[PDB]
This record gives sequence, C-alpha cells and structure tokens, in this order.
Amino acid sequence: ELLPIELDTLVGKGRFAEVYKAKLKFETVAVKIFPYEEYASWKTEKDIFSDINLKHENILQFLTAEERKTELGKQYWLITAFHAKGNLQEYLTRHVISWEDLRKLGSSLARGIAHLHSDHTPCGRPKMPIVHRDLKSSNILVKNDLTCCLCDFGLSLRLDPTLSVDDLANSGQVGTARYMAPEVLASAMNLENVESFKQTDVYSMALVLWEMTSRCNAVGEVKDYEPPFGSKVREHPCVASMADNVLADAGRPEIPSFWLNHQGIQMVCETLTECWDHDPEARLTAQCVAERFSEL
Repeated sequence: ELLPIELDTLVGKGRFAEVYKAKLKFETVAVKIFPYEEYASWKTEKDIFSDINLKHENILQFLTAEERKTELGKQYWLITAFHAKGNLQEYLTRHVISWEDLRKLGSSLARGIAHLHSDHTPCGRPKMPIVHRDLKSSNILVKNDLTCCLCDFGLSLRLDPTLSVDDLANSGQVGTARYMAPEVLASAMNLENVESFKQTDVYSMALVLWEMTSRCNAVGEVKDYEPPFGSKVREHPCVASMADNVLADAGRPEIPSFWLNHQGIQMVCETLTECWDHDPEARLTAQCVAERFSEL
C-alpha cells in the first residue's frame, strides 16, 4: 500500500512540516512530512490537493497522501511533484530574471490565484472558492518552464457559507505578518467572507509581483533581492510593526521612477499598485491581473 520512497535531502521547513526531495523507486518527488501533532494542517492541504476541481497547471501537482507508522509514533505524508528550481524567494535571491520570465511568472501566479478564487469550474459548474491566506514568494514554486505553481495550503480557507462569523474572529490574523493586507493588520474586516477574503490574497499577490519586478533586468539596474519591507522591518516582523508601516505610514515597497522607462515594467507596476491599494474595493481581482498579463 505504501510507495517505495527513499528520503534524500531536507529542502524545506515550514511551520507545520518538513519537505524532502525523495527518490520514488516518476523518480524525483517531494515528500512533505507532518508529525501527528500537525494532523489538521496535513488534512487541510490533503483536501485541496485531492479536490478534482483544484487540478490546474499553476497549482502544485499531487501524487498521494499516506499515513506512516514510525517508532516515535506516526507521520502524515503528502507526496507531490518536485520542482528543482525551488521556491520563488530562493529563485529571485539567486537570479536576475528577463522581461519574458517576469511575464510568465506574473501571469501564471495570477492564473493560479484566480483558479482558487473562482466560484465555478472552467466547464461552468459551481465550486466553493478557496482563499490561500499565506501567499508569499516562499509559498510559490518555480517550474522548469519558468511558470509559477502554488503550494503550502496549510492556512487556506474554503469559503463555505456555513462558516461562523464569530469563529473567524479568533482564528485572528492568519498568515505571515509581512504580507498581511492593511485591513487584516487593522482588524477591519466584516464576516463578508467572499470578495473580502479574496481581496486580502490579491494584496499579498501584489507584494509578490513587486518582488518579481524588483529582480527583472528590464528595470535597468537591479539591486540585490530583499523581501517586501526588508529595509524597514526586522527579519520576523510582528503584526504591530507591520501595521505601523502598511497602515499608519501607508508604506509600500519602493518603485523607483526609472523602472517605468520600460513599457512592460510600467504596465506591471501600475497593475500591482492598484492591487495593493489601502481600499480592498479599489484592488483588481486575480482574474483582472491574469487578463492584463495576457495583454502583455
């Protein structure tokens, strides 16, 4: 019943699990291992990866889930495709990307998020939208063809109409503080789980598009990679320090005027700027962004 897997190298370590590059006796696969204590996170990701309506080229390919008894107890595994180029944060740290790379990475990221957010399958059938809630460059994988691929669904929320308004309150602010929308940092959301939770994902996507743009040679002179707000906040910033920047100071990652000399870069910058607007209603949808990138 269990797959013939040999773990090779630890390639990732998140809040809930360890990710290993492994040999499947495909040959190279990724194995995400959750201890028994993190069963809930394993189940949450398993439910997304197993959903036939969530199979998409810009969502990490799933092979199978397994329960593996160990001496110390039991581990819960998620076996997926392995992307050798690694996560987007690591990729952008090492590489200066081309305009073509930026277009492919940006468009594929917007397509993946638009698919999660969609209330219908491509064939028109209704489907319950998913909000990622932890969109960031370390949660995006770079495929060999230089397109994006979403992963790390441990904090994702299925926009189920049965969701309690009071239960969503604490819960509290979920995700990574650095990428939290101003309305999340402000504790200013309503139990309108629909367009409102989708808008928080679009804000985080804007910061990621900024990261991709900041490492694109089409801007002219490219600086060393820095995460969003890297020059203003500490390595693991708290919600309070982020609120002081994003909300109180209306701070956003810098877009030097010289970036706008390239027509394509100018279009990407105008788009991501609309997506990180203070007002969630002024933001474009992920589908709008996917359309703007196809126009490029």
